[PDB]
Amino acid sequence: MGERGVEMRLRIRFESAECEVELYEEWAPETVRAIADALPIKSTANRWGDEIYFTTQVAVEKEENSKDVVELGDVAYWIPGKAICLFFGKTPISDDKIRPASAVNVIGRIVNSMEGLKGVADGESVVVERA
Repeated sequence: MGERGVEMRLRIRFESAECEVELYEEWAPETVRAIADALPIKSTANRWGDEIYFTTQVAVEKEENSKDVVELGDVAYWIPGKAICLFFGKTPISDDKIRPASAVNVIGRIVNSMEGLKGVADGESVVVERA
């Protein structure tokens, strides 16, 4: 009941795909509180080149962490916009590498799943829930 820290995993299912992701305080225990606060909730998924970002109505913004580079397989939350986004390929600016944004936090990565959600259908439901 709150006797740890590096063990905060959430669930994110899709009408045509499913995947799990964990999280580490590297971003900030304070912000992590909002994500956990936004358990089972309805959200609309927006399709984008090997990228997916949906709003959950949770407005959590602060100046900290905000990274812009990451390796294939890791997951991150879009700070400027309070929107979460998966990573399994290109992004708004593929070119030679993968640029998810200019200031997004690393909310962990996809381990027990390795699903290819990136192949989601244009516009589909989304329900965020912490396990």
